[PDB]
Amino acid sequence: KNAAEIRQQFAMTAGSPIIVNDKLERYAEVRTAFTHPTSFFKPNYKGEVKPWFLSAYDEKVRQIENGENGPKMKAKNVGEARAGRALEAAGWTLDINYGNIYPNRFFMLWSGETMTNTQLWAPVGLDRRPPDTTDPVELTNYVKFAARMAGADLVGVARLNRNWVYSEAVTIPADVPYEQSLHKEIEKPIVFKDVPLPIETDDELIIPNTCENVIVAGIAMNREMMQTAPNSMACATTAFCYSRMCMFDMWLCQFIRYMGYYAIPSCNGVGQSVAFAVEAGLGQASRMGACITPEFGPNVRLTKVFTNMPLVPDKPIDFGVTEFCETCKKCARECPSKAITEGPRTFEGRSIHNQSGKLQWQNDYNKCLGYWPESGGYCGVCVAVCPFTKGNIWIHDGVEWLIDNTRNITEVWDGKINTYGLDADHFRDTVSFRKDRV
Amino acid sequence: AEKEKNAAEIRQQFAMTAGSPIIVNDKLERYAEVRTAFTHPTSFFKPNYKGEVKPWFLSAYDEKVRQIENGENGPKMKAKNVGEARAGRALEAAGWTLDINYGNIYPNRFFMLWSGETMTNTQLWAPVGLDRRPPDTTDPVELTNYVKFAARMAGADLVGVARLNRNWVYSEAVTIPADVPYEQSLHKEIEKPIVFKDVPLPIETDDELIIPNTCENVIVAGIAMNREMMQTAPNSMACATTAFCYSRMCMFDMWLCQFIRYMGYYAIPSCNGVGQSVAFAVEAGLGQASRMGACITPEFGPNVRLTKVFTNMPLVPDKPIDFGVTEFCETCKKCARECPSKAITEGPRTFEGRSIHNQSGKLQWQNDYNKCLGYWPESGGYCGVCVAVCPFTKGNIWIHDGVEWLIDNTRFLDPLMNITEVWDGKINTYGLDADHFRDTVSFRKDRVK
Ligand code: SF4
Ligand code: SF4
Ligand code: SF4
Ligand code: SF4
Repeated sequence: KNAAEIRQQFAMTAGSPIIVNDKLERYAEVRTAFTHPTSFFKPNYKGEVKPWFLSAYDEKVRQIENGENGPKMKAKNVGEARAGRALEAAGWTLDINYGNIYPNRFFMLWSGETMTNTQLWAPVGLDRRPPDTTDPVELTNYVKFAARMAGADLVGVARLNRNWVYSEAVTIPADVPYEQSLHKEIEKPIVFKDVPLPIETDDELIIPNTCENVIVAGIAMNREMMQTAPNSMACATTAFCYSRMCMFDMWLCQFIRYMGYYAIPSCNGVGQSVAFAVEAGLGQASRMGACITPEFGPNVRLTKVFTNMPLVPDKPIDFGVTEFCETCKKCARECPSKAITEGPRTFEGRSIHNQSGKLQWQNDYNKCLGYWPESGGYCGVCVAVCPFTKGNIWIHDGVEWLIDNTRNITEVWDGKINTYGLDADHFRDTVSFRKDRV
Repeated sequence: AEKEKNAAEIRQQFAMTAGSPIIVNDKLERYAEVRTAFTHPTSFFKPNYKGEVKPWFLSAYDEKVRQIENGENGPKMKAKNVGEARAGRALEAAGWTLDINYGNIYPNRFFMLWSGETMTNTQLWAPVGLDRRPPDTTDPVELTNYVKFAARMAGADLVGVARLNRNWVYSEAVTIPADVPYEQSLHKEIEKPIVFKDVPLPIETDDELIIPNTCENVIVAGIAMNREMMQTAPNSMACATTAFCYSRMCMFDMWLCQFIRYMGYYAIPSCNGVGQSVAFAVEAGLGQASRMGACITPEFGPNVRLTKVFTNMPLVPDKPIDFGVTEFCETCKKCARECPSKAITEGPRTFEGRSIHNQSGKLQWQNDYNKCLGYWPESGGYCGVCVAVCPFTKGNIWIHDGVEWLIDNTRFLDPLMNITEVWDGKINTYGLDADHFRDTVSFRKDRVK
């Protein structure tokens, strides 16, 4: 089992793998099921219509009171039910409003100037000193090393494709306090202009034309916990990884700034992570819609940082995911809301929530979100059942690597765990030396 | 055949019976935090390389800047080029992103809030009421398993529980007034007593930081640093693994406190504040005190950072461990010989503090920590040479003789009988090492008995 060998073997020639037509336009973030007016409101189990996450809260409370870890899933006792939800809620500590999407707010600042760390370090002047390194080869090695220090299990670099950057972001006015944020979300254009630094005006989020590159990180979720989907421990590994995303973005942006460049964090905001991840060679797009990686399958979170730092783009990877998803359809059969299509890929979105103009499996994401208040979590059954999520799907026939075609919650709490939920049985797969960084 | 290393076995073999291992006598009094070398007026000021007397960290900054300009990664250590020198300091600086003023010591300020109520996460989750609902679990056995599982999720490589020994809680904390903005914080530090009272929840008044008498337990976490980077001490990459682990500590405290709160209990974070981490770690069984003064663990030696959380959550205390560190430190003295400031004693343990920076009244090796801090502006970093040269920091110390585990004495022979390569070499997530990561795997049996 050698991940470096595997990635080398399945490396493509250069060029975005995403097939597009002339109808493709940048996508307004408000259109996602989380935020759009058509999908935002959902009934709770009492028949009261609320913001989807508030109705999901009502189900978490009902489950705790009834000693359940998920829908129709009895916990060992009320204590266990409570612990799962306590772990879930805690995981989100370093995340704003489920995904950190508002750009240049809270943790996602587009400049480091006001950060306590930057202020403390100001006399050294690292963020003001011109770069001492402009060589993209050395920079790629440096920033990838920093990325691993910052908590990425996978890291890749692509040229920034503006097609995947949201046309308009969901955000809040800059002087609105957190307690009012959910009630004062607004739309705001993201535009590219000839300016020296990322800047936000009253009217626009402005990314410089010099913002050449995107650095994409994979943040691995815990297999045992995700396999409890749609129950509470799947929610907990999801949540902890969002806080890991946030710390990754801040750490890496600060490193890049202290190297003499600018850096834009994003977590779930600014653009479509799956498209960037595919273009940066982390994995391939799949039927369920996720980026499937050789190391973790789809059981990995994504975040990304945009920068003018000169870098060497990674090659896209083709290890046969498209052909496997063609015949598999297991996520689609197991999906509790029938959100995932069993049909062929097309360029035409199923609803407002899809971006038309790119060849993909088109899924109904309102159907997906509808299951979240019903189950009181973030589901994840598709991730859990995907063959690529299983530990070792990789075999070697003596010449090369190939996919092996052949492929409760109390026990999780009482079972194997390790730091950040990583697994020492597999952790060697993400070891890195210079040769695999650049 | 070679027996595969079993860290759980090793800890079981060397487990002690219950009781604080730290030997004390009647001169022992709680220690005022302002006495540490970082904060005390006698030690706080250090000359820079031009002889200008400044706050120690400002003089160290001057040296970092000088090194970058001169293409160096440390004192008299030439870098590959200026770009490499720059990169090491950029990585170091970035590492500190989630840490306030080198340690997060001010209690109930910034990240170290003693209540979760104002946190954005708590506000978002308020409708579920997890922080208001009485505990559904009071069994200390189940709580210990739950909270240790949460601790591993929250980034701890080691976790242990002890009853809170107030002897190691600072008598007065270093902090700032609540109305003082971050940019003035380093100018406006004050002392505030930490007191124990019959109150329901941790609370701060104008005059006191008040910990409830019900605050029974301390949870101690070990946060592993990176071996390859620390072995570059006193140069910049050792500074970088130090820095990143401080931000990991902060994340750990906030994550774990929120879990404990959402379980229906209260929780006090601390990072480098509130009390003496080495003493708590020893009492919680993470490892043993050592000549250099650090807690030496079987897994990482001293090359591991510590943080701690205080709580009324019922828990099962862990047993202390004795794997012979004291007897090795008695005869080894490598850290003392290699220390660039001669801060570490080569003499025996005593109950008498060397200077104001030591807490008298506990049996320990007494080191001169003003001498230690003095080397930091000189070298432009946080040194760490003692951690780097300690044989317990090597990954290779444990052997099995067919009957039991033991320490390989050959690793202590004296004499034994670069930074570019680190940047170009092995790394993995959070700087953890997959060659050793199995050592911190955990099942219920090793979380609670
Ligand atoms: S379950 Fe099957 S069809 Fe769905 S994403 Fe995984 S491999 Fe593709
Ligand atoms: S998360 Fe659940 S409901 Fe949503 S697509 Fe996956 S399986 Fe279906
Ligand atoms: S170097 Fe030797 S004396 Fe110093 S702490 Fe390590 S084992 Fe003890
Ligand atoms: S950090 Fe350096 S100066 Fe301080 S005690 Fe250790 S070796 Fe000596």
